[PDB]
Amino acid sequence: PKMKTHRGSAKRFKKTGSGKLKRSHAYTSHLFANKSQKQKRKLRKSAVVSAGDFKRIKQMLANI
Amino acid sequence: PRVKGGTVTRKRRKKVLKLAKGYFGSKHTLYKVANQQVMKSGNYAFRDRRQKKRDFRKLWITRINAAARMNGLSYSRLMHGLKLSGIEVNRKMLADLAVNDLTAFNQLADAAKAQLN
Amino acid sequence: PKVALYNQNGSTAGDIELNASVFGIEPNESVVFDAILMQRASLRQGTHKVKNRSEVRGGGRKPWRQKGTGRARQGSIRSPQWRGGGVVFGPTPRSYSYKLPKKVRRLAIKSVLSSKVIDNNIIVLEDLTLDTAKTKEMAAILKGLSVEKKALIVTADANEAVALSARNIPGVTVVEANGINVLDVVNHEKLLITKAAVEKVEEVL
Amino acid sequence: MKLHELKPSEGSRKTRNRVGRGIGSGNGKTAGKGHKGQNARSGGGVRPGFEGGQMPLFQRLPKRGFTNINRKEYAVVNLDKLNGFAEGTEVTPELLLETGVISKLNAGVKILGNGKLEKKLTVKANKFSASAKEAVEAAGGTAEVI
RNA sequence: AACAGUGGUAGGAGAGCGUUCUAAGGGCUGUGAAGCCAGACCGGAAGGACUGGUGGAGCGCUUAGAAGUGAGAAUGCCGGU
RNA sequence: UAUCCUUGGGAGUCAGACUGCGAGUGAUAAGAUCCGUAGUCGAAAGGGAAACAGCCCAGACCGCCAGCUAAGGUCCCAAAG
RNA sequence: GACCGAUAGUGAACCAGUACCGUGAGGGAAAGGUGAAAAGCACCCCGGAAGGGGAGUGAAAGAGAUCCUGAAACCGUGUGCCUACAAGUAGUCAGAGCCCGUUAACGGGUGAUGGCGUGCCUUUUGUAGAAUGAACCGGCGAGUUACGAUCUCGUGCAAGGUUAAGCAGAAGAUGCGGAGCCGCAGCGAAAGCGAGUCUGAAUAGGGCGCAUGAGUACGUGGUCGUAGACCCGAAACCAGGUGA
RNA sequence: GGAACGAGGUAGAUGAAGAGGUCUGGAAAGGCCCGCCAUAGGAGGUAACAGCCCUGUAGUCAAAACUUCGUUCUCUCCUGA
Repeated sequence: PKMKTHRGSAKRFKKTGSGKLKRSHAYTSHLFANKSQKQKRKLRKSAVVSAGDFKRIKQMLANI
Repeated sequence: PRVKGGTVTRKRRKKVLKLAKGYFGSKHTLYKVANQQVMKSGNYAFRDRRQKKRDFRKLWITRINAAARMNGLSYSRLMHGLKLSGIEVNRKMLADLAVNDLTAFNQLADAAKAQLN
Repeated sequence: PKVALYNQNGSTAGDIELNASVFGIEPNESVVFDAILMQRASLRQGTHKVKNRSEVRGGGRKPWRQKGTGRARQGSIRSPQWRGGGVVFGPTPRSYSYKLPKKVRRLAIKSVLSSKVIDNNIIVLEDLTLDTAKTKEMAAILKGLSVEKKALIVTADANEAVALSARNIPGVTVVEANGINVLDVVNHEKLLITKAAVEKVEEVL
Repeated sequence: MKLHELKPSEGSRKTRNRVGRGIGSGNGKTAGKGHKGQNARSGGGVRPGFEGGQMPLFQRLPKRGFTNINRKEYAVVNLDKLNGFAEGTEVTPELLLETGVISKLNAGVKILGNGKLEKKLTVKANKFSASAKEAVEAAGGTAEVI
């Protein structure tokens, strides 16, 4: 049996040329009056998965 | 393919039992109780190889001390005089003399006794 | 490679220059090793299987209640601890086959042929012709060629006379140019070819 | 080689690590699973992204975007691979597939200027880049389109 | 050669021993195979020989390969005592 | 004085104990409990502390019937005043 | 058949789904080997027989009806050394005496007496442990296989590597088969652009990328994933049946 | 529905070559020295390991009767631009 890809993480992440994983931030859904515009401009931007998490999950994304 | 393992186990265990001769009954007749004594005998043997060096030392020393007490000295005072002289032979030799050739022992003790003064 | 030629009689004649690309090349023994194991494995048959604790007959009931007895917990009389027992992992039918890449396998066969021409256990022999299909004639030929051991024989289009002969001999095998292996080559210690078959193998290689 | 002098290339082969086969091995009595716990059991473990009830990473993160049905992943040439061709010769995706330059045509062909040229060519493709076609006509070629 | 070092659980790494089978090559065996019992032999270890006895027909060695590959414990299973 | 950093593969661990020092809770009681800090044990044999995981001394490749010392000791058990 | 070889392998190599258990459905065993050939022990004795000792057959009777070998636990016979004022996880080291004489080497068996010394495994902060497990001997008995991913090592070819199914081919190797797959260019949610791209009003800055390039196929090994997935072990749940 | 023909299955037949000699041995398939057949060296058995001892193998042949397939013929039925 072929490995099954983890579909939620597939919907959330994207792969890079250097093998890193692009991601979005949290705290960016619905409750913004309790946050500074500084946070918000920082958080609409993208991010990158950390090493520990990457170690945890990368086997779930070999098939991208 | 399948593998039984008939001969190896028997051969190994018998080797152990041949090592375990002379032991009291079941400890030479039975494999595993013998194994756990043989092994124990190994630790005891290691220990005793190093206790010999500690025991014969004592024995030599007692002999030397007796001979020096009849010569009119103590072991400690003697060996101090000897190291002070240069007579660093060793205790095993001294004991062998004190048993066999006590005159030589007296020669040495007289040297040390003189050089203590 | 400018090796001698021989007749079916065993008499020498003018030599033959061979395709150095196929024969005049340095071998690669790691490659040959890999190919040999591959073929040696592919010839397996995989008819090895045993009975799991599920496949074995019976079991089912808890032979005795979990508690109250002085005996040990046991779930079935067919678990591996037991005399009858089901095997834990054991064998099971499969295939040991695998395939290499084409460049590698052709390099392998080229290499071993190069080695044969090096150590001079190779013989070219045009025009194998047998009025009969007999073995006495073949063995006489091999005697005339001083072939006292295993041997491989090659044709282009399956001389059935030569195949009917030469099989009753133990150490001898026969094949066409299309059916060449590395394993047969290695195993049979000496090689007999028709120059026709030479042109075939060297043009497909 | 010979069957009775075989040997592999060093480093190609290794012995497998058996476990539960004594303590001199260093893998006896536990097979390197250590002592008790959910990871030491038969079938023992957890699913990979699991974190012990902590809300795992992907769930705490949001989804983003979608996929188009009508996407085009054109096959890309980067304009240095063209120097392998002869001067003045036409070029087509068919020709590239023939040469093996392109192992797959995916909706068309695009050319890109990660290189340079020393050749004029009568190129025709599905789509071009600005730098690419300029480099072509600068070398003296042309920029036809399919 | 010199220098330095060499306690060790979990655990990581590396070197190997041994068992069954297969391929090839070279062998042993009714002038006595394997197996079994002795022995004061050899090797750093796993282990390996030699001699004698029993037994009365199959078995090692080398290089590789593949594994139902090594048991002292499961209130383990079976059998025997 | 040689270990430091990065990347990658593989793990195990998340019940800790005592002792000394500084603190808390406690009754300035607990071989208590909880923290910090250093050590030892754990995972470390050996000598002493009678015996005696955690104290004192000290770190085991192997052998030797050689010697110098540490802690602790020198009337006999038991080597040494 | 790089499948088993009588605890294995069909439960079952033998009169087995038998014996046996159960009201019943149902459960469910054990147990192979004389010898080349019966030539299977005429006859003599002991004995009521059985069972022996001779003789004889046979290569072999130490082969004699559980009939190839025949281990260990266990059971006994005889004897070289030791032992009835001694306490001892039962040994080790030292060591006298006595008895022997080897795979001939600072040899062997016993061992009065002295010294040191609280078993093995598990689990524990820590166990001689008055915590667990094992009566003993023997056998069997636990990290594997497929598929896929990833890392390392190796090999081959390299900006190119590779075939799958399938056809032919001895269940094979091989050839054909390039459909497909990975990589060579990425960025962006996407249109799309392109060694740049996205954001953005922005030729700004910043992120990701290139310039600082090597992958790919196969194999070994490690690890992971999905499958009973290191082995044994529940109480229990469901379906269908058997039983007043 | 029927015949004919061909092939095959359901019993089978044939089928080359050495007691070769000599040493052990209880007995040779074994050892040594020699020969032979092979479209047959596949297997099993025979007092121990057999190409040439037996049954057999390769190859070539074979069926009264019942069956399987195939070909042809009879037999049937036929219109479409």
